[PDB]
Amino acid sequence: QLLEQSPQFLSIQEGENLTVYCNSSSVFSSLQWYRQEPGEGPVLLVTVVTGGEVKKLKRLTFQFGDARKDSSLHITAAQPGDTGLYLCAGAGSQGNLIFGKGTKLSVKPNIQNPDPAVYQLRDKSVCLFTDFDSQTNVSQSKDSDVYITDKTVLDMRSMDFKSNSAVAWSNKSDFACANAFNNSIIPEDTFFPS
Amino acid sequence: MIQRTPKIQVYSRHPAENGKSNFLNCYVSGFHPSDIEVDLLKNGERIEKVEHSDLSFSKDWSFYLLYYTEFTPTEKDEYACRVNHVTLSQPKIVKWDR
Amino acid sequence: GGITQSPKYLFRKEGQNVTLSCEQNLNHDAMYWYRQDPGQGLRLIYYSQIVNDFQKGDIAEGYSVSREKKESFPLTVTSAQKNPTAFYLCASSSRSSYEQYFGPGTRLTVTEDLKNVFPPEVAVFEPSEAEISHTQKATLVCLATGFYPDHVELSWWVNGKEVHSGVSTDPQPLKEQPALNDSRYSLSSRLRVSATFWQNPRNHFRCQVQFYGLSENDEWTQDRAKPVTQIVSAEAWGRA
Amino acid sequence: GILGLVFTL
Amino acid sequence: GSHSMRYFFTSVSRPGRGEPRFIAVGYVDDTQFVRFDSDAASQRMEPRAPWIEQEGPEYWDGETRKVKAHSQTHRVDLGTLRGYYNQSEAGSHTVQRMYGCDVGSDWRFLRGYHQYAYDGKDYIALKEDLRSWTAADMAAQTTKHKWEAAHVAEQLRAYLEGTCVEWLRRYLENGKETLQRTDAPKTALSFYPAEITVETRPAGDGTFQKWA
Repeated sequence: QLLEQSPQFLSIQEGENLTVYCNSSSVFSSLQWYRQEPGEGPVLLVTVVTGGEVKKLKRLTFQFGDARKDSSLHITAAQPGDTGLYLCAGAGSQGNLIFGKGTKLSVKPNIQNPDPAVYQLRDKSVCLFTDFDSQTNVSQSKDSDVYITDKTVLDMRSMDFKSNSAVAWSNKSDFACANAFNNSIIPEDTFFPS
Repeated sequence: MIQRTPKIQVYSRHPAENGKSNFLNCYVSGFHPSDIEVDLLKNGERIEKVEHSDLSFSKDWSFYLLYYTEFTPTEKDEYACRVNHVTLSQPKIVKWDR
Repeated sequence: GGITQSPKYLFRKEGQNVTLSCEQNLNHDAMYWYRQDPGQGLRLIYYSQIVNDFQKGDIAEGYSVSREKKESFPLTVTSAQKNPTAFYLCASSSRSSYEQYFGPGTRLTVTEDLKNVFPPEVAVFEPSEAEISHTQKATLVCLATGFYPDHVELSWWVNGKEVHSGVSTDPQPLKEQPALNDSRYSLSSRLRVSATFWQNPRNHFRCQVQFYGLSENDEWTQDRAKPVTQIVSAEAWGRA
Repeated sequence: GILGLVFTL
Repeated sequence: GSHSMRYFFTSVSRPGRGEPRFIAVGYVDDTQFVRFDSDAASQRMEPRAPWIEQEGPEYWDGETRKVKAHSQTHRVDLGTLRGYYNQSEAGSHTVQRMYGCDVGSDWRFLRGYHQYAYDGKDYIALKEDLRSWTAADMAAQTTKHKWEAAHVAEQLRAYLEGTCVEWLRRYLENGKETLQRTDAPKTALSFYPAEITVETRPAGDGTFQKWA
């Protein structure tokens, strides 16, 4: 028994409707869907038993195929709180669940006012690349002594404002902001203070 | 709690021919519970190398067993089967008849 | 009812035998042990469909299980397990093959030597003047560095209250020596507040990092402070 | 062969 | 012609602290082929037919692992059933289970079985539709509700209609000279299979006997 999950990765935008697949050549008597946040226990979303059956939980719609060899996971109006690994599992003949390798879903925020900028913060100093659009990717560092983080989404819910940012720093005293995000595809309207 | 008393059949593997080699069979079946005691008797006395089948059961959940021993029939010698179950207060002896 | 796995973080020097606890009061007949490597799926270790019976999963070498009671299913990580550092997950189901309910998980980190254990050094970085004037927003940057293992929980605290809005901790730490196998870690978090909030000197922003390290029982022979489970903090007050 | 699956009544 | 593969399990509790008995027997028609006994040193599923001896160690390893799981399941069942019926620990009790499949002349799935009996009385049974259950009494309604909610019939249908039939087909081909054999009553003596139209008795040579 084998479960193949497609796609392996999906990076969509907040608001978009998406579908993830889970297929086999063998019939499964029952199927399960899970969602897992890194370093946390997987949360069971549903159990499907009848072919053709459609179930709804929160913003999710599950569908068990007619022959019971496949299932889909539809998310309507995706929120950044749908981020995570989605796992399908099915009834194993030997007393266990058969697991698929998963779909890593990243729901990116809609940055309405993209204002890319590189700033310098004091304590030892750090370089902050913030306000860039959800399409810009932060590239990893070229030197061992230079550390660069990956993009993280920030939510100021009272002001209904969201932002992406990376943090870069080095041990070197001669290290500067203009030459900090060299590996990254920095946007043109990027602000730099003298 | 439904108990059932055993049906007993004492018979030979092939049609018995005096002096020839055969097998003396005692087929106990239709009984409940499982615990049963079967002895093959040669002139009242026990037979030493009595063997038996694996405990299985029929559709109605009643158990069956075949107890068999290799023997030379011959006239005059009387063969019988001693059977004990919980549905009997004294073991019953069923006689072999050609 | 529920499924529990204690503790959340486990720490051991290579060569030591370790028992991972799994308990459930859900009246579930079947229990399972999986391991997961970062950015990876679940891998079945061992499983039990019923009390007094167990059976090997797909990765059973160097592990051992017991099922004496319906409620517990202990996993032993033996010295024969080649790659023992993983996230370990336990689950139970009413009967085997049915829907499983997962425990919270245990992060086990196995070290070459205990002298590789270091607590984090926590530092708060005050907002950039140009950010304040350019956007009218103020981002505080926290930087936990040089910790081993990556058994940390960072939190932001404003005026003694834990904040989640305007916060963003990195999902994963970062190696300081990528070539070194037991390389120390670094982790950043950001807290973005309104420029008036940062400007207010009545405001106090603190960055707490709980570290899980050496236990009471462990032998420390080094000159530096025994790197035990502890909290390291860094703060900053509002400036005009 | 027998079932690879077991369940209590 | 029509063939069948059946599995028969008996489990008997012993007064007080005495561990219970467990007998597992397997048949293809009227020929037993495997056994597992609790009161045996081997503690292994054992062949009882020549044609099954040709199977590898992996087969015997699995069949032993799967029976020790069934045995532990029925041991728990004895303890559960005592409670369901509010019975004592001194009186001896019996749990019986049967499962299997019948195939037609085309060696294709005909019908499936999966039923239990407690103390010689029917307890619970999978119906011919293989979707629903027959609960004899109020004690067996606790079982039916557990098996319904946990979708057991669907998994059992899968094994009976498929796996079970595939094994029956493998045994029939392997046991060609034994199982596909048709005898030949003498006028009714030394005939095989047992079905004929005193109770039909085994001769002990593989064939059966009947009296008018």
